[PDB]
Amino acid sequence: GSHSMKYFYTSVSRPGRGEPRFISVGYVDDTQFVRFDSDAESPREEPRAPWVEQEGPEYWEEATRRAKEAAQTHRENLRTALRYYNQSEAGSHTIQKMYGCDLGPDGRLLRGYHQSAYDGKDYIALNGDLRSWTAADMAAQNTQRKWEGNRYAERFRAYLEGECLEWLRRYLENGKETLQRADPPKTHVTHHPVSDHEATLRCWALGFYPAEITLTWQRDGEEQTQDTEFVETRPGGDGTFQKWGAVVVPSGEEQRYTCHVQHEGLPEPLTLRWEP
Amino acid sequence: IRYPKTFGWLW
Amino acid sequence: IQRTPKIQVYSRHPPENGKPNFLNCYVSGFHPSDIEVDLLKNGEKMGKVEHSDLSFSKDWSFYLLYYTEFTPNEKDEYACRVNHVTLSGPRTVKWDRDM
Repeated sequence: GSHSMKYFYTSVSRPGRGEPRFISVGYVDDTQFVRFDSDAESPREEPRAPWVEQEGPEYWEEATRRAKEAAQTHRENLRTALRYYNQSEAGSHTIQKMYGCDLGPDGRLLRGYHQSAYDGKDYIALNGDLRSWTAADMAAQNTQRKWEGNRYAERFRAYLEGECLEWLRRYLENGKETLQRADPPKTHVTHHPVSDHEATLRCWALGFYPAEITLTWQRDGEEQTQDTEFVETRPGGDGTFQKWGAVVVPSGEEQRYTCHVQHEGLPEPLTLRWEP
Repeated sequence: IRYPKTFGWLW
Repeated sequence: IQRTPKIQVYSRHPPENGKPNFLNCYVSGFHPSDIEVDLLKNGEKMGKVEHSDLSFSKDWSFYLLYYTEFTPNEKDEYACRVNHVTLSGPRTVKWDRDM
């Protein structure tokens, strides 16, 4: 139904080594499709998805142009930031920035994204109304003042309702095979005896897309949070995701526990139980 | 696609 | 600020002895981005280890995936070594085919 297209910029100043490192990635939902690395042997926009590979030279040249433009912008923003926080040029610093657009079922702009942080902490973000800004500290209020002064929110907004949505749509139409896909996770329960009185039950959900998924454990129908371990959703390295949830159970009560998996690729939620 | 810089977003 | 990285060493598919597979090391929630990751086989660095493009989460913490091709067995050990500014010395997480 709803889709999303986001961009991630990461700039890292490296004293005594020259220009800052600029790494940017483009995502359609949970699928990376483009990359720009300043430390690449030939810095340029590159395809990380088969469906974007069909784009002509113009796309890559323009994309590279905008990427490098952003690179320079962030490059000045680093120094300006140095002035703001009264910092030294001998120290390493980082500017991060994520911005995207959300296509709804009606084909209209559902939600907008444009947030930037400095050194791991919020710096300035675009509000839901896509018109006003929110600054985290006093230094960011200067940036907010400037952006208000030059009507930046308007430009980025025209971008959100324009090229962003259209190209997102185009991508979705090009790579429907994998982008409009909803693969259900291959799930199963495993047994791992801790001692002669304890054993760990692990619930596996593999090769599912998109990444969003819910794993829970229940003892006699009641959710278990005690002695439970849920690992962070991880990439399979092939365009899929993985995630397992383990419970520490006293021997003899294994058949009293059930796994519960909610995923988009599943018609109904799954209820699993150890099958020796 | 990427955001086209026309004026810029200097901090 | 600075955050300690999470290390998840795991295979792409359920491990089978003699059957080819993909060894993965997912390092997440770390800051700054400067970090070293190495896939080790029996204590020695592996021959061909590539990684995904640097990206971050909603809390601005970075995440990376270092991967290689390996064939699981019962004589060899696989591990993931990580050096970071928040880590006093390299951290090594052995690959457990139960996790």
